[PDB]
Amino acid sequence: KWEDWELPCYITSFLTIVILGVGLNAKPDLSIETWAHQKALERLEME
Amino acid sequence: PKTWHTVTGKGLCAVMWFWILYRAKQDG
Amino acid sequence: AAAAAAAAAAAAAAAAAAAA
Amino acid sequence: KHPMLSNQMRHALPGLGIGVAAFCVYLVGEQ
Amino acid sequence: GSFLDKSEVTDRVLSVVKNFQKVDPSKVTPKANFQNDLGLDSLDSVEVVMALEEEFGFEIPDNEADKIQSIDLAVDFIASHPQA
Amino acid sequence: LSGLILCPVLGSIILLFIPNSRIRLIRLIGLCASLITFLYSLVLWIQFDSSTAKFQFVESLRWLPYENINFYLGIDGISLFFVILTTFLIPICILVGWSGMRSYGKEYIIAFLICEFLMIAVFCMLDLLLFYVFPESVLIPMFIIIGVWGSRQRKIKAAYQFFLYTLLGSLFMLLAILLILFQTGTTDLQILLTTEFSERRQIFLWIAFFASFAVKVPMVPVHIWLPEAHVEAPTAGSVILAGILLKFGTYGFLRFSIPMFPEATLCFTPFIYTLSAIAIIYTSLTTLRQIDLKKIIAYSSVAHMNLVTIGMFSPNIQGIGGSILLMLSHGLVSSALFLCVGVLYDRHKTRLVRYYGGLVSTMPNFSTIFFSFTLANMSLPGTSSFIGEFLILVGAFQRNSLVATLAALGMILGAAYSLWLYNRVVSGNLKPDFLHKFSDLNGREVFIFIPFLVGLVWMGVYPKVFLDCMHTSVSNLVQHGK
Amino acid sequence: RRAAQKERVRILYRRALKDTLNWAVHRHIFYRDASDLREKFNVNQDVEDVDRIDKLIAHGEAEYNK
Amino acid sequence: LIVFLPLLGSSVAGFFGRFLGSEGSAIMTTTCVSFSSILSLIAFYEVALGASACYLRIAPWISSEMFDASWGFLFDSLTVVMLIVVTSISSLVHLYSISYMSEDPHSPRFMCYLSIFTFFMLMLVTGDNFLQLFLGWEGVGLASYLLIHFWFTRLQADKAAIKAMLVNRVGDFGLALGILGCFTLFQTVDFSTIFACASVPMRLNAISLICILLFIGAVGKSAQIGLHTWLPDAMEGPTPVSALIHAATMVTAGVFMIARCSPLFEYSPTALIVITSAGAMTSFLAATTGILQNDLKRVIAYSTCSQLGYMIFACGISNYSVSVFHLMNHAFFKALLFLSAGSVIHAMSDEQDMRKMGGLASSFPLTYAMMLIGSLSLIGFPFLTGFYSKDVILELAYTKYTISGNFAFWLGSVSVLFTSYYSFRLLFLDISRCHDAPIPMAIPLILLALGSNFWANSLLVLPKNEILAESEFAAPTIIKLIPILFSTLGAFVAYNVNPVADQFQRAFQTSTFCNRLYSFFNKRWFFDQ
Amino acid sequence: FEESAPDGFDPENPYKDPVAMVEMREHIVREKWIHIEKAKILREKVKWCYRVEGVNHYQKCRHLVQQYLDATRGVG
Amino acid sequence: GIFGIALPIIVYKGIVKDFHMQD
Amino acid sequence: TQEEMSAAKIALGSRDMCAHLLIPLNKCRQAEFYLPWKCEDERHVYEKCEYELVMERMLAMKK
Repeated sequence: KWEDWELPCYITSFLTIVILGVGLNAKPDLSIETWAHQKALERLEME
Repeated sequence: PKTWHTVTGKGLCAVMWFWILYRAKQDG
Repeated sequence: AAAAAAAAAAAAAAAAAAAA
Repeated sequence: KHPMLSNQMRHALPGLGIGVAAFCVYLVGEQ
Repeated sequence: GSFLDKSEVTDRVLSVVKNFQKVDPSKVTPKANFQNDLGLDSLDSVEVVMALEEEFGFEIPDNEADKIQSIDLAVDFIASHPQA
Repeated sequence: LSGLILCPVLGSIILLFIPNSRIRLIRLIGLCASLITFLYSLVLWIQFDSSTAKFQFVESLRWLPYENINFYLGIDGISLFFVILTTFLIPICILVGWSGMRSYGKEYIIAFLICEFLMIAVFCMLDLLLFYVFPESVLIPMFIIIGVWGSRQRKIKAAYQFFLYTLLGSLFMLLAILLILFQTGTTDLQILLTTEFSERRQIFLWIAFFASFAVKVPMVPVHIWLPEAHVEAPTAGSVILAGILLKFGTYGFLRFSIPMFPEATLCFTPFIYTLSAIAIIYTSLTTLRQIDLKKIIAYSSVAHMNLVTIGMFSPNIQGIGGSILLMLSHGLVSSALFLCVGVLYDRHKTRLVRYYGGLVSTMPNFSTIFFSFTLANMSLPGTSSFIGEFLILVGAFQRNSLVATLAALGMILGAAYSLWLYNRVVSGNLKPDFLHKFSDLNGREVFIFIPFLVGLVWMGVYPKVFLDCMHTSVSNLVQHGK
Repeated sequence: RRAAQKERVRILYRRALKDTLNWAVHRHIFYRDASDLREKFNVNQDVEDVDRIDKLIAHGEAEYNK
Repeated sequence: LIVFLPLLGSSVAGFFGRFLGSEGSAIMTTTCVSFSSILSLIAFYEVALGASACYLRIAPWISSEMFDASWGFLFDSLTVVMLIVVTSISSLVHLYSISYMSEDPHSPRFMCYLSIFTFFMLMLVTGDNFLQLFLGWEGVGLASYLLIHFWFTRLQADKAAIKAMLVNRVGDFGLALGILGCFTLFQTVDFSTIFACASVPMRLNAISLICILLFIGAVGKSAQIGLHTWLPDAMEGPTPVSALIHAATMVTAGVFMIARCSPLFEYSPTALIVITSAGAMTSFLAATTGILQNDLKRVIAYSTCSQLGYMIFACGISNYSVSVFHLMNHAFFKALLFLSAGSVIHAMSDEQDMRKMGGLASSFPLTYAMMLIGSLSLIGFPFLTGFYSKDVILELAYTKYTISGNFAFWLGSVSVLFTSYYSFRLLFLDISRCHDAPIPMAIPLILLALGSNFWANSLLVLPKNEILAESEFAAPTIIKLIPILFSTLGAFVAYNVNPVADQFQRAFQTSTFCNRLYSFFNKRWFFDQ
Repeated sequence: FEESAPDGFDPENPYKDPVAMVEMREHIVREKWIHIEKAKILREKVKWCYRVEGVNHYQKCRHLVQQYLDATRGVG
Repeated sequence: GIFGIALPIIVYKGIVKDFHMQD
Repeated sequence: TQEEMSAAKIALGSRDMCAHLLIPLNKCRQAEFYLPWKCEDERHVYEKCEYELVMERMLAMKK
């Protein structure tokens, strides 16, 4: 954990781990379940 | 067990006898 | 992680209100 | 060591005599 | 407690020789073996063994029982054994 | 995808102009190129829409004008995270090689021959002719990875009759691919989906694909190449083999068997059922006979992969989800165990297995992590492999649960010998003759372990982000199988 | 080996005592029976022959089976 | 978050214990050498004991597609009950460990595994639908294994424990096949109306085979006589460890499933009779072949076998609530005497002599003295047991005879003879201190002796459901007197110096001495070889 | 997440229109998930019935739960 | 025995076929 | 007494047996913290009604 003592140059890999951490959900939605709870919910409105 | 604690710790098993007495009262 | 367990307890109160 | 083996019957119940007396005192109180 | 030094194991060898079933308290010594002056056979050897077993050692293998042949070997057993 | 697709090839070729005896630069920059291709794989994941039968990021380039058998590149559903796992794992091989000198094992050569994303190609390649070229093509990179830096246990070789059969099976699939290609001009996978074949010929074509596949898949009559290929494989050659080269056969079945030949698949369901079942039974009992650790993990991998087969059969969305997620969990778990056994080799420099003893003294953190992954290779419920295998199981959804009853033995013996071998390895203060050389794990070592454990737990507690991004595609596949 | 088997012949005295005492509290009963098994293995081996001593060791093993 | 507390404790003690130091809670790190302990798990854990019934809702778990997210539990007549029982047990075992630990440097990792055991048992006792239940169910099998070999003193012990754990595994697959068939038939997770679903409708007698597969699972996770995974091994591991497995993951977790699935055994009476048959046979045979076992530690398990066969029979006789309360109280009592065993084994750790019939029952501690209380109030006397949880359902077994017609089993389905016999077989059969039960060890025994009515009276809080109409019954009331005398025989007979009938030692008529079950009923019960 | 129920023009014999044949697959599977999620919504509503009763917690909805189940047929 | 499992495996296949004949 | 007994009590209990007096019993058992000393009189009256119930049902067991 010595950023200045990069004896094998792990800084690339650690920054990659940080970018994966910021690899958020992005809230894409756009799913078959997300679209289900709208279309089949209209179907529920049909009741 | 501490000797002072041991004297009052047992309770003399009197509470167990009360349970037997209440169970006997329920019987018959 | 005692105080970290307290942070998880804050998250736990959040999730409980989410159940409440 | 040797006294504990000899008084095992006495120590089978921690206060058998005192407990019976306490139980009798409780009865003479309930009545 | 106290640690098991050499004289600590000599005390255990003495507790072993304390088995005066058919041996003399004087003819059973740290050096005066039961077969030496007290008179021992497989019966008497296993007798001193079954006496000292609970008292001293408890880490003696069943194949080398008679290998002791003395109370100094019993002091050695109570000296090296993992139990004390 | 258009530009961010060719990161490993560009990196490899532009590094080929850097011989650079002083290794530091080639290691650093190859690792950075790998990590950025993995970053673009992951942003391609984020780019995904779990709502279309179409493929997510389609691209092409004319390859032969007539009938246009071109590089059709789709990443829908399964391929999405197959290429993700590929990238996920390639920096792992690049990172298991920060060895100081790495001289005879010339570092740039292994960099250039692991940084070939023909696995990415095949998983995105969506016209089964060029798709055919790639799994068979990756054999040239695999062979050089397997022995050039691979441990030499024998005169390096593979069973010659078995190898001839393995490649013959691969080329038998090629005849089937051509028969479909000229059957109706159908170049690519979308139109090979649309088209309809003769039931009399669908079965022949299915088994013809199945030859090569069930060689790539380790089914009971032909699976011996995994143990012999691994015990000689290098530390990073096994990580790739288990990781991807086994996924090849199951993904091949998934794309070019089930939605290709629905009637033939319907007809051969019991065939693959029994095949994979008896394969799991055999590879569960075998590690009794095998004492070799690499063979042990390879046979556990055979077991898991034939579970993937016993699940891919189904029109059960849960069925094929369990299939592909057992694939992901397997590319995680068996590769993590191969990482483990490679560390265990090197730190001990011994290739007997009875010699790994007193591990809790030498490398106890390795004991912890080795359990953290052997619970997975037996699929501790809670791990990713559990979600995978149990959706494999419930794959008896519209079924009548007679092959789950053979998966019974297949998995109970598997978990049993998993625990037995984890014991046998870490058991006792069995003092070895290593001259008080403890070999505690490296910070980079626990690093390269980090991502597998992270993926494993993140799946095992939250498989949504992987079952989602998949359901639309698999369900489309199923309805075409309906 | 008829008399050099001390470590061997005298070996299962404690074993007979214990497997005997393993039925009850067996303080008095098994203690007296342990002294008795001592006397039994002591009065034995009075023969000077390998075959008879072998029969005697067979009798001892049969006893230690009980 | 109310359930995941021991999981958190385990996750922090798993790594921070060996890198944190003196205090390790939040500050004072490695001021001295670590000496870290369970202190974190205890300070975080002891709160959950305050569980009291008020509506609580659900929370996400593995959101598989066919399955559901938002897992947990909603309040009924068993949720908080099992919760408080299991957290009491786990606190018990944790304090008893920190007593019995601190000498074996695998202690931190051990107690970690202990809390992971507790957490898997939780995920069982807190799963809304049986999929989380199967998660926790193979979790507790793996946890029983991880807890078996902590002491690890002998290796061939594990070389047998592997073939043992084969049975843990096959039971977990019994459960897996069961739940697979459920979702093939049920299509759902919710336990309320699945009774209505499957109550109306391979072999095509499926649903009954489903319930019996669930039973096979509940037994294959257990360790009683022929499904015993843990008997021949578990005592080399710490005493509270065997307490945990035998109490919780042997039976309690096995039957909490079938109780959450109580309507699922309701809808098939064929299933119910198949449970009752195997339960009564297991109790009968465990208690019966439980004759002349010689040890100082394992006899508690030698009791547990029958003491739980009777109870699984109770579950199978449609008195699921009765068996549940029986199991809470039996966990209590058997844990008290497990801790008594641990106290006397710590005594063996302080000296290596058997005492002269006065010290085999007490070294003169009052803190440990409650072993007599635990045992005798367990044995099946009308103190709080006997007619309670055993003999009323045996009065039902009288009617079970009236139905089936075999006047052998339910006449002697009470095993107070055998239980009392081997109880005393344990009670009987270098100077050390008069203070041999440490305080951090004994405080648990104190509070659990304290632990010994609105559940024992079940026809009050849940009175007269549809088919849950049982208890007093059209019964002859003679069982209110008869088995008390079997109890009294088993009580006084053992007061002799020789409880065994003479000439039992050598076999009868001098046939082969292998045909006796000694080599049989210790290693997988070896019934049909 | 914006699709259309019509599948263009597909006759029963699907070889003719590969465009329309793929579209029937991609949106009839959308209808498949329509009724699958309808069964799932009715299952959450079965849990809702159970939540509401809490004292019967099997009855007053159980036949309506059979109606729920009728979203699935052919149980044999 | 190995050929036994090989044929009993297709026998379980046939059991699936008998279940298909059940409806 | 069906649509009304559906409340505060499981599915009317027994309709043919007509327990008929669980109106204050459950109120006793649940209104307070259900400590052992809730109510002895309703307890014993329900025990005696269930006692004559057991009588009835044994005499139905007769034939």
